[PDB]
Amino acid sequence: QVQLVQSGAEVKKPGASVKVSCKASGYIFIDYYIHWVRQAPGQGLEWMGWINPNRGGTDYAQKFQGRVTMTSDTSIGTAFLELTRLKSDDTAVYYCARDRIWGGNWNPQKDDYGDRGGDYWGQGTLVTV
Amino acid sequence: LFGAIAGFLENGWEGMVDGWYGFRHQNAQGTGQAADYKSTQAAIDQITGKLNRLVEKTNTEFESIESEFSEIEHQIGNVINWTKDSITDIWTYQAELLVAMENQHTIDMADSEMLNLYERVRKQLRQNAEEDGKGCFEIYHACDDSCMESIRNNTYDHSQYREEALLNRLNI
Amino acid sequence: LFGAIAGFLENGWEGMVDGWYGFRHQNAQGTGQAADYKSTQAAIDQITGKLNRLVEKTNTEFESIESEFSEIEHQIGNVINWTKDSITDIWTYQAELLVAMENQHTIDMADSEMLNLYERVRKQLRQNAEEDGKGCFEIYHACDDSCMESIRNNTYDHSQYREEALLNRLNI
Amino acid sequence: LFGAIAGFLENGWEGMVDGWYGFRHQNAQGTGQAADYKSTQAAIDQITGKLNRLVEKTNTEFESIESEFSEIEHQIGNVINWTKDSITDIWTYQAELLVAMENQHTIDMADSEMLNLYERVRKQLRQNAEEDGKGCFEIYHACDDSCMESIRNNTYDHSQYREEALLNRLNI
Amino acid sequence: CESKCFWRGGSINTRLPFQNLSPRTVGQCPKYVNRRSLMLATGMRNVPELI
Amino acid sequence: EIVLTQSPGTLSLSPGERATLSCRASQSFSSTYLAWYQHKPGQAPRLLIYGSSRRATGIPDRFSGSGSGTDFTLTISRLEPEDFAVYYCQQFGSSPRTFGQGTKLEVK
Amino acid sequence: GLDKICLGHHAVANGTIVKTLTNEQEEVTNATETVESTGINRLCMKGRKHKDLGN
Amino acid sequence: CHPIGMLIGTPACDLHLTGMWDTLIERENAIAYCYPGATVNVEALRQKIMESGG
Ligand SMILES: *[C@@H]1O[C@H](CO)[C@@H](O[C@@H]2O[C@H](CO)[C@@H](O[C@@H]3O[C@H](CO)[C@@H](O)[C@H](O)[C@@H]3O)[C@H](O)[C@H]2NC(C)=O)[C@H](O)[C@H]1NC(C)=O
Ligand SMILES: *[C@@H]1O[C@H](CO)[C@@H](O[C@@H]2O[C@H](CO)[C@@H](O[C@@H]3O[C@H](CO)[C@@H](O)[C@H](O)[C@@H]3O)[C@H](O)[C@H]2NC(C)=O)[C@H](O)[C@H]1NC(C)=O
Ligand SMILES: *[C@@H]1O[C@H](CO)[C@@H](O[C@@H]2O[C@H](CO)[C@@H](O[C@@H]3O[C@H](CO)[C@@H](O)[C@H](O)[C@@H]3O)[C@H](O)[C@H]2NC(C)=O)[C@H](O)[C@H]1NC(C)=O
Ligand SMILES: *[C@@H]1O[C@H](CO)[C@@H](O[C@@H]2O[C@H](CO)[C@@H](O)[C@H](O)[C@H]2NC(C)=O)[C@H](O)[C@H]1NC(C)=O
Ligand SMILES: *[C@@H]1O[C@H](CO)[C@@H](O[C@@H]2O[C@H](CO)[C@@H](O)[C@H](O)[C@H]2NC(C)=O)[C@H](O)[C@H]1NC(C)=O
Ligand SMILES: *[C@@H]1O[C@H](CO)[C@@H](O)[C@H](O)[C@H]1NC(C)=O
Ligand SMILES: *[C@@H]1O[C@H](CO)[C@@H](O)[C@H](O)[C@H]1NC(C)=O
Ligand SMILES: *[C@@H]1O[C@H](CO)[C@@H](O)[C@H](O)[C@H]1NC(C)=O
Repeated sequence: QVQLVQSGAEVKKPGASVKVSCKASGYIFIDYYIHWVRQAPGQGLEWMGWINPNRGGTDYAQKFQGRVTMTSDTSIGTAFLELTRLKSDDTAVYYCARDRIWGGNWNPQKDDYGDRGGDYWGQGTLVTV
Repeated sequence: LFGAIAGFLENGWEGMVDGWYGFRHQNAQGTGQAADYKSTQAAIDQITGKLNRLVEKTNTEFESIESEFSEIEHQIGNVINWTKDSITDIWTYQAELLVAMENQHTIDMADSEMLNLYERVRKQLRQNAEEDGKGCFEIYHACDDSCMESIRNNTYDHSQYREEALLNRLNI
Repeated sequence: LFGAIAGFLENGWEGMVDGWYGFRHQNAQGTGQAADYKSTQAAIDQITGKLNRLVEKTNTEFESIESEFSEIEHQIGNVINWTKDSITDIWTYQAELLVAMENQHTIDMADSEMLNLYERVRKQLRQNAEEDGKGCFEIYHACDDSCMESIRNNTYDHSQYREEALLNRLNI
Repeated sequence: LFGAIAGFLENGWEGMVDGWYGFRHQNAQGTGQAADYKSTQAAIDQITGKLNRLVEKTNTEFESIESEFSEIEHQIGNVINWTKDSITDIWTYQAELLVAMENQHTIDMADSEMLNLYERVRKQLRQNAEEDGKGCFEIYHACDDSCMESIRNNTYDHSQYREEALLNRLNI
Repeated sequence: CESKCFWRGGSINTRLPFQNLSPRTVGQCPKYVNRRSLMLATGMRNVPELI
Repeated sequence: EIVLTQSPGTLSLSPGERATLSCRASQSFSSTYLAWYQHKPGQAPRLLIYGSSRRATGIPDRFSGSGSGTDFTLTISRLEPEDFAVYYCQQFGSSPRTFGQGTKLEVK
Repeated sequence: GLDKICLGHHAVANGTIVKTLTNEQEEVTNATETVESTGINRLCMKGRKHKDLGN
Repeated sequence: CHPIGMLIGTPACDLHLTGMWDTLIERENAIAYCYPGATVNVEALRQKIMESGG
């Protein structure tokens, strides 16, 4: 059965950087995109980006452009999110959700497939700044 | 490991959540998947209804020939339930060897329905493809998602690609 | 509409009278037809004899165990009645399923005999023909009724036509 | 007469004693033979065990219901061995028609397991061979016993021979 | 509650072809089979993916 | 950048009634580009509907939704004690993919 | 214009319906009955040394 | 009360001697004879009663 697990909580001062890790098991890690969603206390859900583990393509929202970074290591089956230049507004709970379709486009920015959505969402980690 | 695709004759697809048979591909734009709703709908129709064909439909009511609360004569009691044990033996034998023949046919049939679709695609592309031996065809021209849907859709007019393909197949 | 000589994989031929399997053709002289009397005769021989294969051939004479004009005791009459109705329920069930397993095989058997002949013609022409996908082959040279009879007759020597075919098949 | 290595679709090999299926070849060095120990080991496993699946495994102990040394009443004697003859008739009919359905399947199955191996070799060689129609392939390059073992072994990399093969197939 | 078959311990109503409760019944019961379970295939042959 | 707005208000109801939530967008896109999630405190969200018209795996039948063009709606035929949570609307029409404001639900 | 040679099997305007393992309304070009329902209202007794008791 | 009691009118079966039905149900340990006795061919009679409709 599928299951996504990740690291524990962390605390970091302003101006530092963090690296959350989201490991998966029970399926073939290469397929399926990987979402990344956060939720600041009392705020709704924000969408950060997603990555294509097959070739490392990534796509980020304009709000995080130039600050966020994504990586994937198939040999270990872990998807990483690295965040730099931390501000006091970066305190939230970061998730990681696998998609539900097999497809891909080598550049998720130009994908146009049909019914898809996050599935097997992980558990989330608290980063405090 | 990285990449690589395979079809039947290598293993079954574990990501097929919708449909029995289907396709996969890989080109300059990206990978994908889709099921073949026609063939998978025929097989499911045939197979799932076999339970109702096993039920007897000539119902004959049966009465009691012995008493559950009072004794029966020994001479006739033996004959009464020497037949019963010899009739229960026929039904038990007739069921094991009759379901097994239905299980056997289902396995064989469903596998033939798959080799019929593979040979339907083979004759559709004609001289523009070669089989690599793992259940896929290697297209010798560059065709986009509008071509892949055509191959699934049974609308592939091969005549317009032959010139570009045979140049690559025979290496000028 | 006009033309078209589509074969099997499209529909059965309604103008066939003198056999089960056969051929059709079309060339510069005209259209035509002829049945295949070898494969046709094999299948008819097997299929038609299955009725006698079902008749019991271990005949055992049976007597009467109850009177059709007098009366029988109630105690024993019930036991006789129970056995008869329980034995009639086995033959009825056994016959329905047994025949269904002979209808099932006949349909599959006869349909393989057609795909065995199609593969026999395919490997006979070799590199001088291509399969159009509707159940028949497109000859890439001009050859007449003496040729068409040869293909049916299994006397087609492909070696003499290869030179003038590959020139047209690959478009020089 | 001399030569000729015709395969299946012409007759069975009488000098093949070490297995069910196998190969033969002929080249500039000699002639030879060898068996395909994989396919023959699977088929032998399935068929030889069908005897034990015919045995009833719900053993129920029976008893005597009529004396072998003393008389019985006529009224009940007829009923006793009117049932025995009617039960012996079901088993005799069931056995004949149940074995025939296993003889029929064994013949069909084992002949399909052979057409699967022929098509496994076909797709292995790709564009470096043409079937002559007697069950075997004509290699269009000169390859020695180290190649013949490769074709059996499933280690045949077609890519390195293609250049020198299509030169001969199309006759420059 | 409705049924078409009966046995000393209660009633039997179902759509499966065979039954294994008791041999002695009255009515139009399913035929008695002396086996605990008898499975019937409904899908295809399973051959999982390589790791 | 497509932006989505949801029917405002906590929409407090009593158990056993019928609720209705709506999700509206700035510009039209195909009905297949939508999904519905249910978020309970202290847990990761859960996928309820994908494509706006088909239920997720193992989802109870009482959840259903429909809509086309500009308007998309989710309907809970009957409300049970164990489904009072925040519901979200996400669109897959064009990058970036964005979440709605979120609609709360509370007992009366 | 190009040559051709095509293969097929015969059919009929209308056939009969028979039952098989996977279907219940299967159609075929030709079929035969298997159950007898007609008898002779006389007591055919050729070649048997019979006795009619009578009354 | 035993079915045979219906034709003999034993006290234990007094309530329902006559009647029509479609499915007769017989319990266990039913009373048939008050004053001790026996019936000849009793089994062939109990079967005859249990088939009737009233
Ligand atoms: C017809 O079949 C029935 C059932 O198979 C036979 O009656 C069975 O007789 C055996 C003894 O031969 C009984 O076993 C004993 O029963 C009690 C259980 O409390 C006890 O004395 C022993 O521990 C032992 O198990 C068995 O109960 C009895 N079955 C029934 C249902 O009454 C019968 O013998 C067969 N035909 C004839 C002519 O006997
Ligand atoms: C054993 O089986 C035979 C045959 O199934 C039973 O005989 C049948 O008995 C029924 C009554 O229980 C007869 O039905 C009635 O017959 C006459 C017809 O004029 C009339 O009273 C009613 O309209 C009704 O049809 C039925 O005819 C009779 N069958 C034959 C062939 O004679 C028999 O009762 C069973 N049991 C025993 C203990 O013999
Ligand atoms: C139950 O079946 C048995 C066997 O089928 C029947 O008894 C058989 O009766 C025949 C005559 O009808 C006997 O044949 C004669 O036996 C002796 C052999 O020395 C001799 O008189 C004749 O040459 C002739 O063969 C036969 O032996 C006898 N079988 C046995 C095993 O005793 C029986 O009639 C059937 N049921 C009833 C109710 O009779
Ligand atoms: C013909 O078939 C029989 C039955 O399978 C073969 O005899 C069996 O041989 C196996 C081992 O190969 C033994 O385990 C079985 O016990 C044998 N069966 C019996 C009934 O004796 C027999 O060897 C085959 N003949 C040839 C020439 O191969
Ligand atoms: C159609 O079915 C009938 C009935 O089964 C076939 O009749 C048999 O024909 C064969 C071949 O000539 C004879 O040997 C049999 O004796 C016939 N059987 C009976 C019962 O008459 C008939 O051949 C089938 N085909 C056609 C074209 O009618
Ligand atoms: C798909 O097949 C249908 C049915 O023939 C046809 O109408 C439609 O145009 C096809 N689509 C494509 C893209 O070929
Ligand atoms: C037809 O085949 C027969 C049998 O082999 C042969 O004798 C005859 O010459 C053939 N006829 C033609 C026209 O090829
Ligand atoms: C035969 O096959 C085995 C198993 O793959 C392989 O190890 C061996 O090298 C092969 N031998 C030859 C001569 O190709």
